[PDB]
Amino acid sequence: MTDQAFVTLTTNDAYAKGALVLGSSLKQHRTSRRLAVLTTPQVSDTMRKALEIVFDEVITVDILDSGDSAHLTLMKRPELGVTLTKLHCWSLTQYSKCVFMDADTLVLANIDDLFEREELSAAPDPGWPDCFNSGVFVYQPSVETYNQLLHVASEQGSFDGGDQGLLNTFFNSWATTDIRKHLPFIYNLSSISIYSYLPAFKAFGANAKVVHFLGQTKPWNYTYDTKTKSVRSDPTMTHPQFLNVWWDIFTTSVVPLLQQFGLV
Amino acid sequence: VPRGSHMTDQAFVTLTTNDAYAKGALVLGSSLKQHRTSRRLAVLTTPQVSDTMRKALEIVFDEVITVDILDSGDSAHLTLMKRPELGVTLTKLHCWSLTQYSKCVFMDADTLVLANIDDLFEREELSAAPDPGWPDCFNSGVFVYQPSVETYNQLLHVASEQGSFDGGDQGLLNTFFNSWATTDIRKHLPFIYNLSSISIYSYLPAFKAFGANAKVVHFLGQTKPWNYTYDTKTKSVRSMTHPQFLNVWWDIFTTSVVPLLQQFGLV
Repeated sequence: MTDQAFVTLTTNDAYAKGALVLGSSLKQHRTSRRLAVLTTPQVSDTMRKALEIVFDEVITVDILDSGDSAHLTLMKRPELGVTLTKLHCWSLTQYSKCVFMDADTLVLANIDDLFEREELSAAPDPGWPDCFNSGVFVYQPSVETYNQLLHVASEQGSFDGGDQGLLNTFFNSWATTDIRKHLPFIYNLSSISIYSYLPAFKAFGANAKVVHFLGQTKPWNYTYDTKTKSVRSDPTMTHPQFLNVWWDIFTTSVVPLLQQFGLV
Repeated sequence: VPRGSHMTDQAFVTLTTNDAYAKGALVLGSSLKQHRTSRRLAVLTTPQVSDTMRKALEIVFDEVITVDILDSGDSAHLTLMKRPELGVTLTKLHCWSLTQYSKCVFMDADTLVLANIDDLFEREELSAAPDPGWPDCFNSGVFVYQPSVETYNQLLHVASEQGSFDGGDQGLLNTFFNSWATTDIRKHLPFIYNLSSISIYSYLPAFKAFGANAKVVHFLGQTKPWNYTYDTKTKSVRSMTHPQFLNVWWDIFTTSVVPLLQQFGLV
């Protein structure tokens, strides 16, 4: 379709890269939907033009601007900057339904079938499995839902200072209702469970469809030996296995593009 | 004594592979009673549990079934032969052979009840909570089931054919009841019935947010409660949720178990 898309957020040039790899992986796996990305003033004009190459739409969001819907809220709760910025994904009404994906995720296979789910379908969080991990979720853009969330943010904020805490306080029926809204863990694999319940990973990690590099060091901070074709830190574990797929894509599909803007 | 209806067809089953866990079994049951459960308390024991300790169990628990898979006559035996690493696993599965019950809630000895959980009996065959590791597998630490010799033989076969993907019972029980993750949300016990003592510090915020309601604690991981050192005077263990819990465990072990234990041997 063209009224259905993948939305991601890029708060700056660092993540901007993850955004580039994300989209690239999405394309590489032949998605038929659109690729939109929300950017903030913090992303360099140059980098921003590279995004325009990979993504179909490049919406700019600046909650610091007094004119922005979220602004007044940011005032009340300053710690929710990135959170309110991400929520703008709900304001992209030019789409009927979208699948949001943080820039620190990676697609390992076609996931277009996620568009079969309805408002707030996400996978569980390895931490407290009765909360969904806001790293990958399917939603219906709606200005109301947007204002809805905004209010909640203002009234009670995030129980964890992030968007996952807000999004979970709002869509608080996910854990106990409609199993169809429970995305399989492999649509969002957290790169800790791939070594935490290691056996489980060795068992089903193979099917992994989306990887979520959450935690301390993001993929773009590892060091990649282009010659040996792997990262620093043999490795028959989940994570590297993945970190290498990320770098293969960054090197093969992004760098070139980046170099042309003299960004690399 | 107002003693409300006593379910004698539904019970809480736990396993004690030896004297160490035997203590956890004692604390478990005790917490269960302390929180006024109306069901029965059964416990499966193996030859490894001392005759003495075994008699203490008979004080706290209603039934004390003895399971010895090494015995050539035991149903599991032939399977243990095929897969030796599944000893404890096949021993725990015997919980399904306790047909004197219509429905039971199983709980590993390294768990602790912080509140009445008798309402777990409202669920059906294989309801459990998710595992903090790979949340699409249920943590076999606390689950509700219907004893059935068939279901038992069912599992036994699976064990023999493909074994456990993680060498434990949770791997087998998840390979069998493999519909849990994507079917019947009513069979998804809330994390607070099977809380793991890592998420209480792992997604620390989340704990600080809902850990308060915690109904059952699951001391999984390296050091079991019975291996910590408790200062009876200061009333706490050696080196906030977690200790918070380890202390409740020790308060119960000291207040309700020790006495019972002391009056025999090994105080």
